[PDB]
Amino acid sequence: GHIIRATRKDRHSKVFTSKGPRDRRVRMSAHTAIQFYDVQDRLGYDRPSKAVDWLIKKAKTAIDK
Amino acid sequence: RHSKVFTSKGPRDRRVRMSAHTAIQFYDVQDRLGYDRPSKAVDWLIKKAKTAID
DNA sequence: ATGTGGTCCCCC
DNA sequence: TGGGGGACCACA
Repeated sequence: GHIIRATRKDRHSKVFTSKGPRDRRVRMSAHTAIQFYDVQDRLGYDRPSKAVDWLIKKAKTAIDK
Repeated sequence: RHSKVFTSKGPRDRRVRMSAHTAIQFYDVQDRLGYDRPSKAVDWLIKKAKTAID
């Protein structure tokens, strides 16, 4: 579960995942972004990625199942 | 083009790039949950927070 | 040089 | 509407 050096004109790193290499961007539905950004602003974080870090740790106990 | 979304701080894009570290953990949750859309995993994550309500 | 976040215009 | 691929800007 690790990071993959970039191949072109982009130099962003992909990640190797359970299903293989994958880009680090995700699109959210309008339905879902509304609540995600509510979570991020409640925390005050400027970078989205730190909010999902926060969510993943809080969901730790429910992960591991 | 994809619509934006209005939030506590104005319009924001709905595509987020995650730090490689974060991206690895999240895609772990997604693939374990078996969801086809990353949103669904984000839904599931938010649902497991008694603590959004601090 | 080789990465970062975030977005730009394309495809399905 | 729902996605992602490749490129690009601006910054380490």
